[PDB]
Amino acid sequence: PKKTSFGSLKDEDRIFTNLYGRHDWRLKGAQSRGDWYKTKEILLKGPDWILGEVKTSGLRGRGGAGFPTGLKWSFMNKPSDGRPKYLVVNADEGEPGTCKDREIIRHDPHKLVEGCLVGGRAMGARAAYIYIRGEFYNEASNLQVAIREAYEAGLIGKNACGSGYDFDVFVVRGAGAYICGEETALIESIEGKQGKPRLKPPFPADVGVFGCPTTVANVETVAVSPTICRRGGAWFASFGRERNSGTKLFNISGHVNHPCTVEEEMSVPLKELIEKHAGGVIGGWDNLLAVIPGGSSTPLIPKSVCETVLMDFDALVQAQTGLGTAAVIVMDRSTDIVKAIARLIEFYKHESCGQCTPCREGVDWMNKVMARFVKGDARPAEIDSLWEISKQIEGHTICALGDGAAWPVQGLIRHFRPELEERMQQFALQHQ
Amino acid sequence: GALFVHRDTPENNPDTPFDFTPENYKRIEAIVKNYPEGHKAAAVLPVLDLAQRQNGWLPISAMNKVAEILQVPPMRVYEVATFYTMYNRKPVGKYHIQVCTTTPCMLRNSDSILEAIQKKLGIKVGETTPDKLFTLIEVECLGACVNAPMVQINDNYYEDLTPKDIEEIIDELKAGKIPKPGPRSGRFSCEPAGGLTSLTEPPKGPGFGVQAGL
Amino acid sequence: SNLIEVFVDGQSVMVEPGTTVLQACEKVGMQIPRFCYHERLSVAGNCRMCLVEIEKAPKVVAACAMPVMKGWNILTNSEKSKKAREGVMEFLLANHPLDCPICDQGGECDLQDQSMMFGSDRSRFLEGKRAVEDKNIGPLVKTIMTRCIQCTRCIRFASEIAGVDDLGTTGRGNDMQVGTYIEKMFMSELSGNIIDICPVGALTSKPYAFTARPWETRKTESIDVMDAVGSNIVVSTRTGEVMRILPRMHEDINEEWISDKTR
Amino acid sequence: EPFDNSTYRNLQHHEYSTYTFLDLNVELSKFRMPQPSSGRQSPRH
Amino acid sequence: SGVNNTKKWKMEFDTRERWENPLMGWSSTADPLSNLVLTFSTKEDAVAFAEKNGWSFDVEERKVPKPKSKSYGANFSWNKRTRVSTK
Ligand SMILES: Cc1cc2nc3c(=O)[nH]c(=O)nc-3n(C[C@H](O)[C@H](O)[C@H](O)COP(=O)(O)O)c2cc1C
Ligand code: SF4
Ligand code: SF4
Ligand code: SF4
Ligand code: FES
Ligand code: FES
Ligand SMILES: [K+]
Repeated sequence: PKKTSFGSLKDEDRIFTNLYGRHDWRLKGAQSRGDWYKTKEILLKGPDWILGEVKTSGLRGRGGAGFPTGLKWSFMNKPSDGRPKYLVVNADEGEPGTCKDREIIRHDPHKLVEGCLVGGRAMGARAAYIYIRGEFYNEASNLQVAIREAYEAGLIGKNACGSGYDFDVFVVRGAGAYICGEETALIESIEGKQGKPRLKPPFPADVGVFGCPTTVANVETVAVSPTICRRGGAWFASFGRERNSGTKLFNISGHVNHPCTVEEEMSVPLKELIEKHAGGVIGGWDNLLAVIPGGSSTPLIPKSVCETVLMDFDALVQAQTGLGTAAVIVMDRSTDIVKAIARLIEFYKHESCGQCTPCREGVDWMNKVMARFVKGDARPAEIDSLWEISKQIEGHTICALGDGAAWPVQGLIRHFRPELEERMQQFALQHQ
Repeated sequence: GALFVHRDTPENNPDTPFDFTPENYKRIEAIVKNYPEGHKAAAVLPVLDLAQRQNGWLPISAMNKVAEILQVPPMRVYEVATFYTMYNRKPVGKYHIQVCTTTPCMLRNSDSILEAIQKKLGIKVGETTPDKLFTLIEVECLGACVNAPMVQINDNYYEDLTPKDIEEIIDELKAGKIPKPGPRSGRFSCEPAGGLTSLTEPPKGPGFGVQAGL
Repeated sequence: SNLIEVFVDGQSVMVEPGTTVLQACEKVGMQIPRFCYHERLSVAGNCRMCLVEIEKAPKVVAACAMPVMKGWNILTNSEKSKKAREGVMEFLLANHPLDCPICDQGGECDLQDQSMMFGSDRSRFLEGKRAVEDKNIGPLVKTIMTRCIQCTRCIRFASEIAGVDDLGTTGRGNDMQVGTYIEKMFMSELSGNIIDICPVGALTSKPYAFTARPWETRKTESIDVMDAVGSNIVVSTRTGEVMRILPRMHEDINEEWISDKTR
Repeated sequence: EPFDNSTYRNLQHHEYSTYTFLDLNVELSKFRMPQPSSGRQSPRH
Repeated sequence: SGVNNTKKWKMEFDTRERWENPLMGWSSTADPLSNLVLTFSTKEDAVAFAEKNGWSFDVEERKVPKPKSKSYGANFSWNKRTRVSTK
């Protein structure tokens, strides 16, 4: 009646039938894989039917927030006040360990552009603003030529799939930043302004791009949308756990035998994923020291908890971390966790928005103290202060990256505090 | 560098010769018409990128000139030029040697690759070759973390590198030869190193479990 | 009618919809600490000091850019609010140079008073402070840029009240130098007003240049005669001489700005 | 025609010129819709 | 920016001659009622002191900031020319 375990998602049920780039990513191959089927009725059925299956699917946020897509998109179902409604797609891929979007932009672009069209119909939006990271050049052009093919087929824009709706698609290439991944910075960066995220609520559903009703969405979040409506929300709700339904690409990287990404059912025991696709962490399972479940922002977790913990938003939560973006990063025994964290939070300093006080002063301060810990010149007292200033960073920032950089520091402290302490005594001994 | 107070210099003077090609101008107008009127300043970022393509680096005259084509105050262009990453405010080599050392990317010994480039070029991190072809500067996560430590050569992605794999790639660029942008192994884009564990059989064709007329 | 009933520290106040949280507590006398929100200027929320504790809420809110609605009690003196006030202010004072013995703003020093009210009594910083090169933007405004902290006040004033779009921010991260990038010269009829909107002693009156210090000078109120608008000014005098001319507040006459000609 | 899960036929990204992004962006400009008007020319107006 | 010093009425006397002492440059004066200010809760109570002590008084009025309307949403408008150029 219900799935006791999870995993081994049916290959027919794998939404991204070209995620490995082993099929024609042009228009002809895409529709040969099920893409662009009966979009007419999908567009004709209106926002009510499209959002209904989104509610039925219960698609959780695939961009690193986990917010239910249903009511997020339902904010657009509202009569127009004159300001044209827009839909933007976040393709920044800023998070270290994120690779899921990068492959599927070029490998199955037409599925993505059809995802915007279905999403925009429910959204009542006018134009699509896919904000691709500037470093992602070749894939961005790959997606844009796909849009040209769709335009020549009369699938988007004027009379989208012969349904009367008019939906334009624009691929805006960024100029390189983690911060642009944040939804308000993406709006700010699209507007030509500095890539600095704006404050909280005025809402994007009300005040978005150019002061118009918009809503950001992760590429995978809108990529699954066509496959959602064609097969109903009942497809996606069948897999996954309780309100952790569905599948997701899993970026397995780090000290593993076969570093790769793979679409698979979500809420799967973490040991199964790293052992099946990655062939286990190099040097065996016991060689595993810690796992960053999804994205750098989510705190790392030691192997003592990595034995079972299912890969879903809730299960990571009692695991004192988050699912984030399902970017599995695996450190081995030989890995220096203190060095790895310092490298991780040094990245946050470089990719700091700079606007708000905490994430700018604190994260750079986090660099200085954590660098001292890696060398070991620090003193044992400073361990807890780093925890305190981490809490000062948390929840006091306009941007969520501040909390995205405080969590790794807290996770490192809570799970490997003796490691720094002995490393700290080592410095105090040889230096005398 | 890490400098953000531009000083007028003989090459980077406000009268530095810069323009846009007739081919370029029709590209900017395409960028402008792509965006709604009343907010055409939103096209500053693509246009600034386009200037970078035309004349390599971005002199202060180039940043000033694109400001006038966008009817935007010149400093507002200055802010976005010095806040993002690939906007080269100073001259760079013909090939920008980009490398990622973020934790998910450095776990597979990105230092060995970075060191191998440094010794082969005789160029330390930050500077360019004496002949002005290569500039090795370190960058954060570029997005391909699932692959082995990769390098972004000017504008194309090379993945699954190795302290040996960059060596013949670099001297290819030295002796007027481009390699194939992609992983330097059997893996094509992101497949498992041991083989293929997903998308085994042919995918389902158009039409599978559609409920009623949809 | 339209008035929305909200509470501050338990006491209920009557506020017009769209009122920000900071304004609501001002109606009862509670002045939330601020460094970015200026009444005459726009709102930016860059200050991160106006963080206040909302009743039965998990997240501290920015009192400046937040429209208050009904059924909210602004717990100004809550422990959560004071911790947030303590946290961000320690961040503010982390990279402030040890200058205010010589910094002219010492005596007003919006950092000093707020530190003496909402802030710790010791520093746990154990690293090296950042130093920022000075930029010249006037023979009438001094710029020790290493002191100021992420203005958005100089920037908005130039871009809204003076129209001169030359001041800005350059970069990201801890440095993100704030200034003019290229060597430009910030002159406008209202350029001198950046001096008295600077909470930190970076943008300081160059003609002043440590002539005197706040406590010793006597402030008398008069009207400027240089123009015909008749701006209300404060003639700060000591020992029988005039060192500074400050803009008073009169709303309809001159708001709180005076021309550089008058200053 | 035959299903061959051993080819990365996505290879057109290799022969991609630097200008290509904007080059084919110029050409579909015909396949667009009139952008909405803010009324005023610029926010500075 | 704080407004604690503008919540109490104050009575002060007019300024008189301030000549420099011959020996060393000073600020010598000869008006005892020079550095004498007095705080008062309300205006009518302040003035009641003036007639009671028979001083020819001059009264101003309590200038208070007029109530402004601030909206962060205005910083990004669709048509209104209040869109902030940079934050
Ligand atoms: C610093 C930062 C970076 C982010 N980067 C990304 C990103 O690269 N991709 C993404 O899909 N979401 C990213 N997000 C999450 C966004 O806030 C937002 O949730 C996302 O664009 C859309 O999520 P949704 O598809 O669930 O609506 C980032 C958030 C923050 C705070
Ligand atoms: S917390 Fe950091 S990244 Fe977020 S808005 Fe503030 S300065 Fe920018
Ligand atoms: S701004 Fe000037 S007076 Fe204030 S603390 Fe800093 S150095 Fe001292
Ligand atoms: S001078 Fe004042 S307003 Fe300007 S950046 Fe420094 S602290 Fe901010
Ligand atoms: S980890 Fe090397 S690119 Fe992000
Ligand atoms: S007062 Fe500075 S953030 Fe609201
Ligand atoms: K000042």
